[PDB]
Amino acid sequence: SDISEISQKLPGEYFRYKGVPFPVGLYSLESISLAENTQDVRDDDIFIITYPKSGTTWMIEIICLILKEGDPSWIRSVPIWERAPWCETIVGAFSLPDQYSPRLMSSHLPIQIFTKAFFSSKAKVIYMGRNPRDVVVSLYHYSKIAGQLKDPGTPDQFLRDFLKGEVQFGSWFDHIKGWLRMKGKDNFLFITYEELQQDLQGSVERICGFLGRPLGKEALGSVVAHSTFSAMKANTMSNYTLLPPSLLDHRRGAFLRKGVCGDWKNHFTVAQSEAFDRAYRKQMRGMPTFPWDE
Ligand SMILES: Nc1ncnc2c1ncn2[C@@H]1O[C@H](COP(=O)(O)O)[C@@H](OP(=O)(O)O)[C@H]1O
Ligand SMILES: CC(=O)[C@H]1CC[C@H]2[C@@H]3CC=C4C[C@@H](O)CC[C@]4(C)[C@H]3CC[C@]12C
Ligand code: NA
Repeated sequence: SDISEISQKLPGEYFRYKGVPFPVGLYSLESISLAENTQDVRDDDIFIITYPKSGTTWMIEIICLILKEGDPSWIRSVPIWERAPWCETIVGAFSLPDQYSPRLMSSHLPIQIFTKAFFSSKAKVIYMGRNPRDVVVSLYHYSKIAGQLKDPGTPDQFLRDFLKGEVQFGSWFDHIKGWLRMKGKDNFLFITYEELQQDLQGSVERICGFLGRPLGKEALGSVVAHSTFSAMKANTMSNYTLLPPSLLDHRRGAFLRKGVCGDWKNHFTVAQSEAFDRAYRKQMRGMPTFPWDE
């Protein structure tokens, strides 16, 4: 009833924190500032960082499974947003009592705003990226049913806003370019939605190594089985169907929409695709090659 009241008051608008757009209602100057300036970063803390709609939910479920060594009990009985709380939200992981030994947290904050005390910590970060074209599409549909987000408008107008960073959490380009500046540190891992799609078991093993949490063939296969799109779409605790209708309109759509790579080709017209490549080419001039670069 506390979250139900809040959800019904969501305006579907934005406000700015240090030049970056944040959805009104689920975030505030205070909540963001807290996550940015807190000193409570621990050596064994684990952070999942992503630009919205890059497959955060996927990574979160994978690690929740890894932590319990393949046992689905925790993901079956505890809602996902409670198993890996968000740093910047009004009710963040930093404004809640210690309820888990190794803390698992999530964030969409770009590097210049993410918890500053992190740079001198031993805490671990897994940054996940996805083809920005599929990100646009996923974000377009999600916005129509997401209470905190304003309506997208036309596919074409929404695409222009995306390219100019006129969306929640700012520019995708700046987001990923900034975070890749951590590449090289041993407490930072960069992985992509595309890699998990290509070889989920392989990706899971890499994440186990990175976290220092090896798994037997059994637990491994379990993490994989329960991390699959179909399995997660059917898990009431992970698929978001428990949220208030005003926060997420279950009646009109689902958080786990399609779960594939390439759905952008069914939404971008050729002209929009060409305009996107021009923007990408100019913004990603010196960047390394990514799986989504064809
Ligand atoms: N286990 C899984 N396998 C594949 N895609 C998954 C997934 N869990 C979530 N996703 C996809 O990740 C996107 C949500 O991203 P995020 O969690 O960062 O908000 C959605 O993309 P689509 O809208 O393309 O289906 C969703 O379906
Ligand atoms: C504070 C609170 O009640 C929690 C419970 C459900 C949580 C939401 C559940 C899922 C998401 C998706 C994520 O990409 C951004 C934040 C957001 C939108 C959470 C914000 C904080 C919420 C609203
Ligand atoms: Na909306």
